Amino acid sequence: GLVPRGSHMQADILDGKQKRVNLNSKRLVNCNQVDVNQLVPIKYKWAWEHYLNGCANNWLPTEIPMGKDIELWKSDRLSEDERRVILLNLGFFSTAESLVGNNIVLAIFKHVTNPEARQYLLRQAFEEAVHTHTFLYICESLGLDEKEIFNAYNERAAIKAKDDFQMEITGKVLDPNFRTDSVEGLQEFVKNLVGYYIIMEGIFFYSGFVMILSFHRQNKMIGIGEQYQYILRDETIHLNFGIDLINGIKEENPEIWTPELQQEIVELIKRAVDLEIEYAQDCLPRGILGLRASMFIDYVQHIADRRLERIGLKPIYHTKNPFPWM
Amino acid sequence: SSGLVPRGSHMQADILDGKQKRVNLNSKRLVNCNQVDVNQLVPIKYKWAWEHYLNGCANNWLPTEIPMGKDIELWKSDRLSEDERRVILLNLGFFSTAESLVGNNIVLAIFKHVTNPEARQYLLRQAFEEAVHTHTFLYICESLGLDEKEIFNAYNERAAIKAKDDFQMEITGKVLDPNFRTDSVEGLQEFVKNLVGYYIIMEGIFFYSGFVMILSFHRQNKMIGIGEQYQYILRDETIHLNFGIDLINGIKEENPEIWTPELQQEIVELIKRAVDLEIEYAQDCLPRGILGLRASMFIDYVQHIADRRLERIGLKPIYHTKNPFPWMSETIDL
Ligand SMILES: [Fe+3]
Ligand SMILES: [Fe+3]
Ligand SMILES: [Mn+2]
Ligand SMILES: [Mn+2]
Repeated sequence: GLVPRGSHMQADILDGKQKRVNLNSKRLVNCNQVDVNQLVPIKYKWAWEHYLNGCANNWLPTEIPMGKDIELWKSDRLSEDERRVILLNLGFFSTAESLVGNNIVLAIFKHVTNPEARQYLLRQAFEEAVHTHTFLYICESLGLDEKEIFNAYNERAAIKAKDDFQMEITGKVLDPNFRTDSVEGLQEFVKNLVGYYIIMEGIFFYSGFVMILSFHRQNKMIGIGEQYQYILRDETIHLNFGIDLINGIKEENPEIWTPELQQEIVELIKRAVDLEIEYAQDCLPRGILGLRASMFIDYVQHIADRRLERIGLKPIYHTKNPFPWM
Repeated sequence: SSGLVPRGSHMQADILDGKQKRVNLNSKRLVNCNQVDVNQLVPIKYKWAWEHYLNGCANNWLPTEIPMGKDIELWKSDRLSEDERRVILLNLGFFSTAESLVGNNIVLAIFKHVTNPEARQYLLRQAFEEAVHTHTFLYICESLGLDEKEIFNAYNERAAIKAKDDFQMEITGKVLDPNFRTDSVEGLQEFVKNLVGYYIIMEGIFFYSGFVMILSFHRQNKMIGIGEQYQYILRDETIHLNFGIDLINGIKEENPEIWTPELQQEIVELIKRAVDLEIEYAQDCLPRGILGLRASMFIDYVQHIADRRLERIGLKPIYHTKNPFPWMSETIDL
């Protein structure tokens, strides 16, 4: 344990060593006693681990060949019903990624007063930018009208309904006067986390994944499928991180987790399930090979139950998973 | 993709007025853009921002990919002098928190006000890159068995480092006020001063004496693991600087009324002060010479790069010094 002479930096500000961070004073929220700019010592090892795992998942949409997809798309082989599924899913995802990434930067990051958790957030937000690039790349490859696809959430009622709900559940977190140092403020902040991690990423996105990955399984639009596989790998970590963050904030601030807040979260999850079912019905008015809307009634309920359990809430639907392969 | 558009390949609107929200390319602006929907990436207007984003994405690296065995062997040996160790430690000290300062300013100050989705795409890449740089300094500390708390706290313990970061805080301005807005001449000028403080001064000047000293070791075959990590950080920082210059010049072009003789002078004076603090930091790092490095060389170098930064944002060079380190403009193959 011996090191050469001169391997330490000498301080010349004599009071400065007091600013070294005490690991145990670190908190996920409302932490202003210690220096948020120093990463070390890392307290939340789960956050750092998610960061490292995310970094190991580097990919770019432009690495994925689209030749076979373009050839299929331009042919007469796809039914109009199949094209409808693809188009509605591209319309929803094209802007939803932006909504998620903007909320991380503009709502979440300020109030997560912890450097290792913020490291992960920076990785997550970049990953949402990659997902956006994906949708641009798909549109350009297939020769879709990119404005028509990206504007879908303003033109298609079942998509608009999901993102209008998302706006509601975002709450007042963007307001200049919003703070998390009240019980009510921190409850609102947690509802925003549930809205984006549990509902948007954890329910809305997983349902679109099934539709697209169902094509991939049939050897149709395999390039889009492969991109969605990479997106799913990322979203798995986004969800695990968000659940950890929610559970961590609960643990450190047990006064927020009232029966009232719990019921409010349950009610928002129910509303999200109903919207996602409506969206699946809009995607599948008749149903295509391997996919019918009735399967989504079961699937959306099933995943909602899994998300509820992860944040300490009772399952409510008790439906089986009709897509075991997911 | 040049084949016929097939029947049924359009998605039908069931909200008839919704088409009005498709974004007109000519309505997009870098700041104060409330006329169009910021959540839609397309159509891309600022091709330069998108190019920076694609270039950054092509530069993926991780500090953990760079072997540290030879550096550990050298650090543990008597073949590195006390003065050489001081250069390494002060630079690690400064960089370890500077990356977090830059990244936090991107997210908390810049992103809100850059009202354009392609520029925001680049910002998210840049902020992630700053996290990679932070990881790099943790990895170096752990690799060499340095006291991580000592290194990351350097900016509170060393006067020449604190002086730089205190200046940085000042030049951040009032942009963090949650009621700060860029929708006035004064507001937009303050925002542009923040961009100058972070892109031109922090990233474009304060990082450079450090890059020279560390890359000088790498050229001598000393601490080549740290050197390689600094080469990757340099490649990133070059793109960060180019983007910030492009953004400052684009904001000026779109809002020429902000670029007054008074603002121009204020910017020059900020850059002059940054030069003085950076020269003082180089003197702190180098009380005595090491091979190919002396504190006095940094007077010329820091002034030379400050002139180059000034020119790029349309201001006249003021120092006219030559570059003592012309190898720094040598294409590195990574
Ligand atoms: Fe996500
Ligand atoms: Fe940078
Ligand atoms: Mn995503
Ligand atoms: Mn950096």
